[PDB]
Order: sequence, then structure tokens, then C-alpha cells
Amino acid sequence: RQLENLVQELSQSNMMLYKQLEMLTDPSVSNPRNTIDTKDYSTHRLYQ
Amino acid sequence: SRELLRCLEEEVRHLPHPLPTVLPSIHQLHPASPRGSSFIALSHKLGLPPGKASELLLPAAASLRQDLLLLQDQRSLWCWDL
Amino acid sequence: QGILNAMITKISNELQALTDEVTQLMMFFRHSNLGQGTNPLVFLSQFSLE
Amino acid sequence: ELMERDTEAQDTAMEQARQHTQDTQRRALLLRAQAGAMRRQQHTLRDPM
Amino acid sequence: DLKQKASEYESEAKYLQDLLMESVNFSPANLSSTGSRYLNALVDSAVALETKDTSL
Repeated sequence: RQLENLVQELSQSNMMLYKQLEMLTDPSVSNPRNTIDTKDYSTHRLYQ
Repeated sequence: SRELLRCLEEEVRHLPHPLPTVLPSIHQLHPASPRGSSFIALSHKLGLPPGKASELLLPAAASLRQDLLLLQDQRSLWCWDL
Repeated sequence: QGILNAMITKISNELQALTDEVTQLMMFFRHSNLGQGTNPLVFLSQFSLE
Repeated sequence: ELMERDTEAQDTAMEQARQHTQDTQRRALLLRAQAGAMRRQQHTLRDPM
Repeated sequence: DLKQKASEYESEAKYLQDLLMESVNFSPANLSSTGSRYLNALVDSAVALETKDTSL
């Protein structure tokens, strides 16, 4: 049980360090800057 | 303990590589992005002064097209009667 | 970041010390083969009572 | 117009410099925030250690 | 395009307001009468200039 307590604490440490990695590696923007984005439909209307 | 050390290590190399998941159509008009430079260049080639309202590019350019159709017909008025 | 790496080195030394203590404590409980008096007589269940 | 071009050479890049400064100082202060957060993790584990 | 950009400007205004409160806890109502008057003067000066960057 005494070792299991530290196992729980280390697992808590591992999960709270797991939860920080995915926030810094989010591909929100998905050369994309050179091309006209289809989501940016204002540029599409401008071209049309 | 080794998994904790690996978590610290994988946290180390992710520091050099802050992108917020915000709407990108307005954000691409910001001049810091290269798309902002593209939009200011489009304003330059459409007669809009630099640093102006980037959202009035489409009303102005179509107005330019409205100006365009306000020219060629006059060309016919200077040609057929010619 | 340099101070951060120095203190991660400190905490890595702490984790190596924790693993050292764990390895020090394994041999008392991996001691299941007490078929002799030569080996430290740790637990009674590691013997044979016959 | 020539010295207007000279001024616009800095007018174009001043926003980029400000953006670089702000983004670099935010990604620099998150190093200290990380250091504090897993110092908290260090002392959360260290007393039971 | 105008309706789309109006919705986009609403979204960006809300995002920047939330960024303001989460960063320095700043709201338009916190400034005094002269501060709000200066803010509105810059707002309608930028309206008259139809510009996006408020840098000098």
C-alpha cells in the first residue's frame, strides 16, 4: 500500500504532464499562406 | 519515475516549436502574417490606400468593375458614332 | 530555459535516487529462494518448512 | 516619394517586429511558468519521497 | 461578404475582449470619462480614416 500511494502520485504526475503536450501541438492553421484558403471565403468572393 | 522523466524530456523539446485556434479570415488580414502582406499588396493593386479597411476591398473592386462597365459603353459612344 | 534545464537535471537526479531506493528494496522481496542459510534470511515464506 | 519609401521600409516591418517580440516573450515566459508548475510537481512528490 | 465579415468582426471582438479580461482584466467600462472620450475619439477618427492599424 505504501508503494501504491507513490504509484498513484507518479501516475497523477504523468497524466498532468500528458495533458500539457496536446495544447502546444494543435494544428489550428492546418505553403498555406501563399494559397487562397477555402475557409477564407472573402478572398474567394473577391476572386469570383 | 522513468515515465515522469520522459514526460519532462518530451516537454523540453516542445518549447521552441503559440498558435491560437481563432477565426483565420480576419487574422490573415493582419500585416504580421504573409497573407497580410498579400492583402495590402492587393489593396495597392486595387487603388486602395495602404493600411485602410481590408474588408472594403470587395465593395471597392466591384465598384471598379462598376467603373469598368461605366467606361467601355462610353467607348462605344466614342466608336460607333465615330 | 537554462535554469529550467538545470533544475530538470536536479529532478532527474532525484528520480534516479528514487529508482536507486526502489532497486535497493527489490532484493528483500525478490528474495523468494531461501533454500539456504547463506542468503540473508529475510522472509519466512521464502523458505521451505519441510 | 523616395524618403517615403525609406519610411515604409520600417512601417512594414514594425508590426512584424512587435509580433516577434510579443510571441517570443510569451514563449519565453511559458518556460518560467513551466518551471514553476513542475517545481510544484517536484514538491508535490518530494515530501512523500 | 459583408455579412460574413460582420460575423467575423463580432467573433474577433469577443475573442479580444476575453483575452483582455484573461490577461490584464481590462474592460471598456473601467476607464474614466476622459479615457472613454479619448477611446471614442480614436474610434471615430479611425472610422473617418477607415483604417485597421491604430499605430501612429
